[PDB]
Amino acid sequence: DALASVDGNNAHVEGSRAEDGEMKPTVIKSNVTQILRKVVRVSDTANTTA
Amino acid sequence: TQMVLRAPKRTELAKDGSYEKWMIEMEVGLRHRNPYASGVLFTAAG
Repeated sequence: DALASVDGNNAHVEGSRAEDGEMKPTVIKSNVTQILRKVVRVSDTANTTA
Repeated sequence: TQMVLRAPKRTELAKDGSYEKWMIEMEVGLRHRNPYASGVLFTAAG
């Protein structure tokens, strides 16, 4: 949202449709996805031995 | 006679703020049936 609600002191008048104004956009947050990898190493020299 | 054209009405305008600007317009014209009917005097010397 990024409300950005800094208030301070606010006391306005009817001074002909104040034009300055202010506006904050919506900020974005984007993560990433990691790739895991676990390898196995086994040889028949020991794969058959009980 | 007075030829009227606008007939002032409830006219509003922009705001651009908290105030409320208003106006009243009117379009009017004079008419005389015959110029040689009435008369006028003009004060001066000589």
